[PDB]
This record gives sequence, C-alpha cells and structure tokens, in this order.
Amino acid sequence: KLGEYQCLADLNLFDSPECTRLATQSASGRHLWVTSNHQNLAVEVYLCEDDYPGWLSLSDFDSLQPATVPYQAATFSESEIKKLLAEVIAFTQKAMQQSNYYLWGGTVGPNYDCSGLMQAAFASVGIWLPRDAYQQEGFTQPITIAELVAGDLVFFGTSQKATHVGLYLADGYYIHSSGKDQGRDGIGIDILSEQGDAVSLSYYQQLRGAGRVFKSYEPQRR
Amino acid sequence: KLGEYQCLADLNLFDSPECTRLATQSASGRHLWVTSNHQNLAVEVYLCEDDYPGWLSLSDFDSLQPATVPYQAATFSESEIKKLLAEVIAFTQKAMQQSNYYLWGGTVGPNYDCSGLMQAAFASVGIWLPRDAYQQEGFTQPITIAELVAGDLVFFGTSQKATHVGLYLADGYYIHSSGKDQGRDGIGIDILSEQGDAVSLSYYQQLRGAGRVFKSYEPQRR
Ligand SMILES: [Cl-]
Ligand SMILES: [Cl-]
Ligand code: NA
Ligand code: NA
Repeated sequence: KLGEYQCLADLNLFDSPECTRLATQSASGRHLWVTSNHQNLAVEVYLCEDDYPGWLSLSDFDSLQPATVPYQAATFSESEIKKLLAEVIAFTQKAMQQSNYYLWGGTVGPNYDCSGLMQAAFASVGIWLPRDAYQQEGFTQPITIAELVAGDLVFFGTSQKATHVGLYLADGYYIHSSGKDQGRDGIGIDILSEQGDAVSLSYYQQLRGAGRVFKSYEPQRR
Repeated sequence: KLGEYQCLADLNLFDSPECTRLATQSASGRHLWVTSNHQNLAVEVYLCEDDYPGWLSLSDFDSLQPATVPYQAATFSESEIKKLLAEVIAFTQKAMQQSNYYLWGGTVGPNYDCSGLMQAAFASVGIWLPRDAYQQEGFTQPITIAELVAGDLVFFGTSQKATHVGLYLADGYYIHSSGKDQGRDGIGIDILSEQGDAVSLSYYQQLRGAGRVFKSYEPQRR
C-alpha cells in the first residue's frame, strides 16, 4: 500500500510506468519506499539506501513485506573504507569469474552495467554509493589520475557528463563491466594507456577523471 | 667482498654453489649480506629483508654496491596491513594480465612461483613475508577455512608440509601461480569447491589450511 517495505526477492525497477527500460534492481533484503503514485499497473518507488527512484510493477507487490525496522544508514570513516577495499576488489574478481554479460540496469548479478557493478561491489561490504555513474562522480572526492590507487573509481564520458565507470587496480589497470558495442559485453580488465588493446584505447580516449570513495551515502530527508 | 650490499639489478640466487636451481630472485634495490664462503665461483649470501639464504654467482658482483644505509625493517600494525590488502590483491591482478609462465624460484616478475607471487605482492606495499610456502604458513596466524577473507593466504600440500600457496579473494576463489603439470602454468584463479573445474579440484584435494598476515617479517639478529 504505502511507506517502507523490504523486498523478499530481487526486484526490477524501471525508468517509467511503461516498464520497458530497467533503471536498477533491488536485491532481496533491501528497503524501498512505496508512494501512492500508480500509473499503468506500476507504482512509483524509491530505494531507501541510495534514494534511487523508479517504477515497480504491481505484480511484484507479493515480494514486498512491510518493514518493521526502518533502514538507518551506517557511517564509515575513511580508514574503515580503506580496510574494506580488498573485499570490494575481490567482489569484482569473483563477478568476473561467473558467466556474465552487460545488462543495462544490472545491479544484482551476475549481469551488471558499469555503475551497477560498482554499487554492488561496494554494497557487498555495506558501503552505499549512488547508482548512476554521474552520481558516483559527484559523490566521490575528485583526485588526479596520478593519485589513483586500488579501489578508486575511474570515470569516462563526454566533456559534459560521466557515462561509464570502473574500479582502479594498479599500474593503469582497472576492472569494469562494458557493453557489446564498444567493450567486452561483461566484466573485464582494461588499461589506461595508449599501449593497450583496441578496447582499452577506446575507453582511454574518453577518460574524464577519477574519484575516491570517502564516505557511504546518507539518504536525504526523505 | 663482505657485509651488506644493495643490488643494482634483479639477481638470481641459487640453492647450491652449482647454481643450477633457482632459490629466489632479489629485485633491484634489495639488500643482501655477502659472506666469505666462496665455492665454485659462487658466494653464499642471504637477503636482508627475509633472511633467505642462497648462492650468488661471482659474475653478479658488478651488480652489487655497498650499502651505506643499513636495512631496518618497518613495523606494520594489523590495521595498517588491512588497509594495504587492496593493493596486494591488485598487484596479483596486474601480474595476471602480463604474459607469464610458472617459474621455479620466480620472484621479480613477470614469471612467478606460488610463494614468489605472494612475497612479491606483499612486498609491493612494503610488507615482507618469508619466501617459501612452508615458512609463510609458519609466519601467518592460522585461521579456519570458514574465516577466510580477502588477502588471507591459502595453503596446500601433504599432511606433513605446505608446498603451495594462494591469495584468497571471495566466495571460495583464490589467485595463485601454478605449474605446468597440475596447474595453469602461471597465474590464474581457482575455487575451493568440488564444483570447480579439474585444476581447482586437484588443488582443493590438497588444501591444508589458511593463514592471516598480521605482521611484517623482522629479520633475525643477524
Ligand atoms: Cl521504462
Ligand atoms: Cl643450485
Ligand atoms: Na594501486
Ligand atoms: Na572476501
């Protein structure tokens, strides 16, 4: 009906009430806020941990249970984050070992989009990033390319906006999920170098910058 | 002649004065202690950071310079170590992206043996482990398999000794360098599961245990 629910299954959230384009996916256990805005047998919701808005099919209501304990965001110090980055990187490596393909809006696995892999990898240790690549760029602390260290985010796009993100490893290498047309159709490793293969070069040409995760996302009120 | 030197090039150290079997390799910059024990146009040495003994060809003396600042081991807290594990894992991933093959005694890269990859990966952040897999098992804090987390070491061997080591990632996966006969002839990823491929199964059958790195090696006196 209305208010805070928790999901009992992985749920697809869409950009619009038409439900033709996936915006994100809400892993079982996550909390969401259900509004009274119904259109086209869908309902407008937002996810509690990242404030991400979308549309849920009304047929997924059987997979919602009312929350009895409200979601309250945990606070991480920069040191706490630093200690968890090994697990974040390991998540991406484990993901790369599964059969996977790029999935627009993919967030629960095994199929991810670029910003969805980042969110999932950080959320596997309880750190919340916003969902979209341009939001991740805005949420992290900008650093120079020279300052990149393992677990920093690398941003790519146009001069106007970030449209792609990856996770830095070492010595120019980074892990990301990339699409069929420009990339690898799933998770792989590229290098920020003109000495890379053709896929690497194509992303290198689009490099915008880099960011460091220094806090976990605290939801707006509300 | 005698005492503490620093190397100007990557140097091969052998098990014996015959110099037919590589024991370790000393990366440029490392310090070593040269003894007066000469045999067969080789000289007995030990490496300062890990106390590892071996034989250096006398023809490598042109790549030694006397040390003017003695090696003094740094101390790392468990927290400091935890913060560097992301870089250690990233090192192994970067290594896996280079053309590489198993190399007995391989320590400087790009070709490693199993315990050599571990030493190199930790040394890339300034943490010193002993060189051999059985020494690594003795130096780490034993943990149960259930307690494994990213950056822990996984040990394999017989009921009597560890003979192989890898670096734990997540959800049973670990990275290691493995030989031609049982393994992958270089760096790859396997799983601690009966659901793995044949290479994974062969190592799983040999699993001894696990260890956590909780300090950096402090050389003996001397
Ligand atoms: Cl839509
Ligand atoms: Cl020898
Ligand atoms: Na790094
Ligand atoms: Na882990």
